[PDB]
Amino acid sequence: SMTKTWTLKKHFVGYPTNSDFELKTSELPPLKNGEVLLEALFLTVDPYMRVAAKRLKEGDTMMGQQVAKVVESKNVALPKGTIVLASPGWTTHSISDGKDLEKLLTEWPDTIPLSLALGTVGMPGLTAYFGLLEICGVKGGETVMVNAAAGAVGSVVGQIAKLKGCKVVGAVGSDEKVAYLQKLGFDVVFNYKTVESLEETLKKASPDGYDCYFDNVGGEFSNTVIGQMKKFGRIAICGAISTYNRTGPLPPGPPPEIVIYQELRMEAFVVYRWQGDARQKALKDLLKWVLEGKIQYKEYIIEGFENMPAAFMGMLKGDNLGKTIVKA
Amino acid sequence: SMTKTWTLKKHFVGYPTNSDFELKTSELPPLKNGEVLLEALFLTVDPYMRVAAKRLKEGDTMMGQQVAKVVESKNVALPKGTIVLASPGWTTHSISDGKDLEKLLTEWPDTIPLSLALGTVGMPGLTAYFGLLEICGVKGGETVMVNAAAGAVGSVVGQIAKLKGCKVVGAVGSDEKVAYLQKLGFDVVFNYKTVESLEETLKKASPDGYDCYFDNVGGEFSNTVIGQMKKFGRIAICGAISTYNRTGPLPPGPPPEIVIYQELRMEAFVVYRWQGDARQKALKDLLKWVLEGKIQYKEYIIEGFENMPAAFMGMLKGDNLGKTIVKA
Repeated sequence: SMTKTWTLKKHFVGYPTNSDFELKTSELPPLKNGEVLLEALFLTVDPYMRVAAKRLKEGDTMMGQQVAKVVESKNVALPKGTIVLASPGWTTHSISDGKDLEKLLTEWPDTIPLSLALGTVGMPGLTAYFGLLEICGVKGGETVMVNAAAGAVGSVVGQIAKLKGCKVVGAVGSDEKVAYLQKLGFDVVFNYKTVESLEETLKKASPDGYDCYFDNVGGEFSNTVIGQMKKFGRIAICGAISTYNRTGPLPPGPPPEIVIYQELRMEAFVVYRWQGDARQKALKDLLKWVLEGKIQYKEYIIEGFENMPAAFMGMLKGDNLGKTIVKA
Repeated sequence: SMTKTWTLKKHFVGYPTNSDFELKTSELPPLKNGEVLLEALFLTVDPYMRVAAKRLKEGDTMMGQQVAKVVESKNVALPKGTIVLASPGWTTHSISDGKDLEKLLTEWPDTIPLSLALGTVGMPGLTAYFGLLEICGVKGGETVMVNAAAGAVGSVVGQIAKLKGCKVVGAVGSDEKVAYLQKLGFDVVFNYKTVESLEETLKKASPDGYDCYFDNVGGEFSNTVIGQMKKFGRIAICGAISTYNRTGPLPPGPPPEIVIYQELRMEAFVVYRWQGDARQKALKDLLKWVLEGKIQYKEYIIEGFENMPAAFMGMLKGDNLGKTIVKA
């Protein structure tokens, strides 16, 4: 089959632009025994791609995950029709020998979109699950501050927090995202771009401070939040998207005198640390919570593979309510 | 009784200067029942005073600890002659009701200087004890990076690490301090002020990276050290002295992408968290290790109460080998 592929023509400077991407067509080689041919059904764009793209050489395929269907098979375990998760990058077709492939949960129902395996019941949901439950170690009754709270990770973080008996304070980048999270049952939601004083807004959202901080943004926003952590407060360091598209130098680090006096524990993590029984258990919990109504989901489906860079840039700018997904 | 007292005349701007301090004489009231009159024998000056002094109002007494002798007693538990640790600030005499007082270890011998209870077998030694053994959680075989390594805290950290079976790499601020730490048994010691590249020196000191980082300095030094932490490395955040006397804005924070990829655990602490049985047990371990020779000690005794500001400023600027102590 003929395949389409998005490649990094020029390393990003600040935010990506259309000129930074280049579409290339290629013919795929024939299948050898044991291999399968995968047709992409849904591809994801995620903030981490902005950082990962710096490690690429110009001309390389952009990295990313997809839900795909086996359309040609010489592997009996993966017959035609099998749905899998694969990470060949931003490409419409690929060949795999089956080792780097994951099948969906065997209990996956036909009533939830297949693309949820890239969002709330996929990598972002697992990031929220372990970052909140093990790094922050929330145990109930605490107050959690989560930013980028309408994103793929943040929205799952807040909903798990509510389901564990927590107060949740969410910061988002648009008025539409404020309304969306209020429907979900977030205690406080505010638009960090428009508030008069971020420090006063956080103080009013939790005058006694915050037990936990699920941090996706970093930068100066996290310096202000660190000034309102309770003593022995815990910060889960997940991402720093406010810094990824920076053109200048990094902002000042968190004020060390506040950090010491409050004796904060700040641990970073990557979702891929958890595997095996622990990972399967978390995925099942995510699916159960979705079907019970305890976790709601929202998607922003963009049609057309060659619109993928536009989907990535819009996601980077906070312009899309719900998980940005490209339908092939 | 008459007392002398050093007070903060003007909040420090950068490093302190002489005009920021003011000496005042006053007469103390008579003792009420249950109270004692304490005469200072040894007073300590410590880096934390630079930060703590910012919370004072002008005219307040400078904070600090001292070894003192009861010269008048209406308190049955604390008769005349009793030696105690007390924290009335930079004063030659004070009155206490006994509740904020600490008694010496009953196993404290007369063969070691009394002033050691303010240094290696006092608060700085306890800071090293808990920061290294519980925050970093060293278990033997690890490689520890310690800065301000010839100071009261840093020097104890390295020596405890050696007796626990660890490699220690110490950074100090003077050539005289380099010889001192090699005599104590540090694996690598270097003068961070004079090396051509801090990054290259740390790499040659430990090509495998560092399991633990006992951080007293903060700032850019810690950004470089963070770039050489092993995966899941632990940082004990004790102080940031490179920042206490800062006049401009804070330097850039550690690169969040390195922090996340390495999944570092960075926890701050204050020595006063540990009290009761735990504190006395650690003190007994410090005294025992001192008496066994496993922990060596050095003091820089400055005579005269009226020299306390000069002793404090010299300590802040790195001009003193060993624990700075003022003999009244």
